[PDB]
Amino acid sequence: MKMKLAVLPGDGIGPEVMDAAIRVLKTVLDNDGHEAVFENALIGGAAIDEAGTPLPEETLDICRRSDAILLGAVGGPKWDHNPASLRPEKGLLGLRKEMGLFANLRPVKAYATLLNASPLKRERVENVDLVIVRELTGGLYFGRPSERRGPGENEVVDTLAYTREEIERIIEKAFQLAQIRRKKLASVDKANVLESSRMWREIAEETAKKYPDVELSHMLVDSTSMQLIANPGQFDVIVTENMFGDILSDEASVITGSLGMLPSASLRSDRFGMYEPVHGSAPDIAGQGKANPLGTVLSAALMLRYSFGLEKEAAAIEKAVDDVLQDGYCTGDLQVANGKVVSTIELTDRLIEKLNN
Amino acid sequence: MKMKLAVLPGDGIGPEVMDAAIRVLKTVLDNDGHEAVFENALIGGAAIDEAGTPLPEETLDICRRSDAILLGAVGGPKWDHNPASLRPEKGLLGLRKEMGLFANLRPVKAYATLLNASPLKRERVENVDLVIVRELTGGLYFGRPSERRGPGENEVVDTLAYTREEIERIIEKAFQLAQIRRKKLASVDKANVLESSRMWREIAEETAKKYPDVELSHMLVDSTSMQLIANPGQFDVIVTENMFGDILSDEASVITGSLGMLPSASLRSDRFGMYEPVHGSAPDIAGQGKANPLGTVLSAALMLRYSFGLEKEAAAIEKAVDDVLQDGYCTGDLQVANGKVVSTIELTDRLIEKLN
Repeated sequence: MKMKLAVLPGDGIGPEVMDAAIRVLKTVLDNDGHEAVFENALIGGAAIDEAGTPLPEETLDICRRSDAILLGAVGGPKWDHNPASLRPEKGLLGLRKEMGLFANLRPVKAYATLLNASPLKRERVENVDLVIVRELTGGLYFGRPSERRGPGENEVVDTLAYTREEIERIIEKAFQLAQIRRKKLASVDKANVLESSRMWREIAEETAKKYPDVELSHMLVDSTSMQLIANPGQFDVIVTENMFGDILSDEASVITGSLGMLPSASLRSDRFGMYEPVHGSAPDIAGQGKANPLGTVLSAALMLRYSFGLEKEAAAIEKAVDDVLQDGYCTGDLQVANGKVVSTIELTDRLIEKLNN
Repeated sequence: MKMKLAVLPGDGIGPEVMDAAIRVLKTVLDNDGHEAVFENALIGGAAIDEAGTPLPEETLDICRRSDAILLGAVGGPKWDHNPASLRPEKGLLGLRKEMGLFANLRPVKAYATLLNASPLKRERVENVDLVIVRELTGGLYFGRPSERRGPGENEVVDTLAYTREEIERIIEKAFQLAQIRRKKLASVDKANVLESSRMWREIAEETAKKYPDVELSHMLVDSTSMQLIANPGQFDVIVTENMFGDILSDEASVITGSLGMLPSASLRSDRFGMYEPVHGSAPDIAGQGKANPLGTVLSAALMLRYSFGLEKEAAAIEKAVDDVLQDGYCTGDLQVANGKVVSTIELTDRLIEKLN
């Protein structure tokens, strides 16, 4: 019913696409009597310019108080001469850690008027409607030791380190997700070699008993690789570790041709999450009105669903987006069927129109 | 010239496909006085029966005295239910370990007749012609600690370990291969996070100096992932560590729609090498004259190219293969343009028939 959304526009096209999203968001909620509050906070270069830090204290306070957090994008050449800790990106990663977000969702859906842009033949990419869940916290990435020895640096090592809990929490959220979707989950691992994988597969099996309605299937990372190309239509929800997830996520991006309008979510154990578009800030297109708001809008859609259970409301936005693209409208970047180019503002106005239909 | 070759047909359709390779090989070699000395041996399940072990010491001696080793495939229902030590696969692993083969070279190229079947839109997959060189010896696959640490074993770890030499050799090999190809090497890693990758790139950069005529590029595994889909034609020779190469290899397998006629090869620091088709044993198919010999036949050509340097000879084989596929011929597994299914012996006959 009531919801306090933390809004963090950011840099570049960030604000543009955010306004577009908020508009769509507002209408949808209005149509069902929902009351929402939007507190705007700074992050990235903006925050740096106004508070010296890419992630000011006020912003954290707002986020902690909020039911969820909507983000645009951060980045720009103005801050590229600063040390890593004093750059846009840092504020983003910081915010993610402070909120304790471990799950990262990267949905990938096939849009009919976009199949011509798909690197694959229509027959395959057609029907693709999956979501990849990635472990953000642990993995081969943060695992120590990572060093050289020898002497003379003759030997080097990296460590894949996971705690039973880190694996439990993610596989749990994965199940809960597949449960509100087509109830099909694919635990991808390398259980044939990695011990961490063996632990993962065990826990997958265990958690399964708790969600008997969800079909658990086990796949080895390398097979999934081929399958994302020759049969991505089979996947509903895919759960996987950090390193493997990173890879698969990127692979799945290109398959539909919808890259550029891809949303994402970084969830945790409860109904809180940070939703933002995959695309960057693209400071070059700043102000010119070519900023593509579709990604951010679809993000707001994910928010409503995953953080508020507002399915009906979420589907509205998803349909609008689909229909408008079905009509051939885009801001210029997407290669929609029969090119009908409009501006950031218009494409938005269109989405709203379709909503009050 | 003369060339002693170990022939390990293996089991299943192994001996069927291995035949074709031998026939074709002879047809080609007898073009300019080439003494092809073949010496058959046992391995995998076959060996298990007539020797008790998946890898008979006799086979090793055979191998150790051969210029290169051709192989069919190993595996079967019969031996799959016995202990791990008496499983046919270990014979292969062992032999590879005994010969010290570290680099796994697995080529992927487009074949016009199969273009309709590719998962990628014609324009993308067309013209593809790359080779992925994967490191086999080290990495996260062979590295301890790899256990569940307490309390209550509620912690687990795996180790990615590499030695300066394991890396140096794989990269030098890669460079050398690029030099005989289009002179373009793509070193793939995760050098922004993995210290092993950081070291890998360093070494890759240093080796580049010794091969100034080869264009080196560094790509992150993940980018390389989407590139194999979006623009696979940009690659020539890709090189990377175990884990990464295992994945990428599999990814690139389907892109051209030729998985089933794809050959592989395991090499080491010298001209010696082991060549085998990527396909399994396929027991249920055994004897029915429907096994695809192309995969093994291509492996034979790779052998002539990488072990003996007989480029013109390898070229002829690959041409012959294309032409047969050009005429819409296969055994049923492939989906050629105007498809015509014939038997294994038949295709082979055509291959030879085209081979002259």
